[PDB]
Amino acid sequence: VLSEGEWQLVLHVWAKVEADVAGHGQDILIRLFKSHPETLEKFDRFKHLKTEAEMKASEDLKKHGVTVLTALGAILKKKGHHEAELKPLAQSHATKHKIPIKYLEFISEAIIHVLHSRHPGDFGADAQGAMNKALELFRKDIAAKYKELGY
Repeated sequence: VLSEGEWQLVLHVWAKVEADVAGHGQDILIRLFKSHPETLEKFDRFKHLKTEAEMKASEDLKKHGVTVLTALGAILKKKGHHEAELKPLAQSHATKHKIPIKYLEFISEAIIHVLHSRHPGDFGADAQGAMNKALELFRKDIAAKYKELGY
């Protein structure tokens, strides 16, 4: 459970992200796909991309990055009260897309890295720790739903 102070740090940097959702989504997905190529293979839409330049030139990738970060921002703004948001997400990611929990850890790392690069003054160690806690809480709650579903 995050304290109110920790949530404030999370949502303060997130409000900076929402000034350029699409650019953040690109940076995050590209970092993820380069650092963990097994994640790219899960996307029929994107697995044809073979270079960073190709990834940066893909409008469809940019569109999906907006979808991902919009869903994540809606989760974070619930400050842990996100049960309704996680239900369809866990269902599709466990049973249709077949995404291991570990891959959620990978994208969490990419998120933290991009936020540190783009917002250093609002992403010192205090905010890094709080964002890590928020993304861990998300993963914990998704993992419990995965376990229910046998995945």
